[PDB]
Amino acid sequence: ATFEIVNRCSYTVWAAASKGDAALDAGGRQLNSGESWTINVEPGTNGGKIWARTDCYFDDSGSGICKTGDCGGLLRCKRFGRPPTTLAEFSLNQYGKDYIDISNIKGFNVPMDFSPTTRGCRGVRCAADIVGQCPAKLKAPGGGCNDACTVFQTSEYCCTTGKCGPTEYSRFFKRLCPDAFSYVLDKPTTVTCPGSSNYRVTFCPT
Repeated sequence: ATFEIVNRCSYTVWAAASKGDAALDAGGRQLNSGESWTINVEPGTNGGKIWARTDCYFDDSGSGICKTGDCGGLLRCKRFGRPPTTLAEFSLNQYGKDYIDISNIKGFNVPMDFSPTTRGCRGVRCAADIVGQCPAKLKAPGGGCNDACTVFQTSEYCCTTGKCGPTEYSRFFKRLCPDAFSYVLDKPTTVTCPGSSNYRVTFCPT
């Protein structure tokens, strides 16, 4: 499957793509404002994520640090990134269908649109100013708006027991971005697409 990753932000981002135990394609790349990066993701990939990292420094060997979404200090991510990270999430070719969503369960750093470029389903978007409106206790100094599980580490926010409800913090993310997951047991906002669709992830779509 082809993913085109487009940075429409006015600032540089470092895109990342991983399935948690391995890079997808090259795993990461710098995207200046306006740049597009096309990756290929193997059919059947389950649990892939794409995200943006902000304020990164890397040396000539690809090793460094980012203020949001850092994946163990590597330019080419093999593991998932440190919150806060707005997440584009996907599982491909699962019994004939692709499943896509955007999640704020690990916080929010950059606004995002995640849309098919082939026919047969709709896209999803979270483009509200979540960082600007972020509650004081969730603001991350490096930038971004953390989720409450990252900040407070309770069974309720992290849904550790498999039972949890919405909270004052999850309802904030949900009020600004109804089409993104706001906590682990949120009513799903997953979109079902035809198997083997292609997609575009756009940072700062507005």
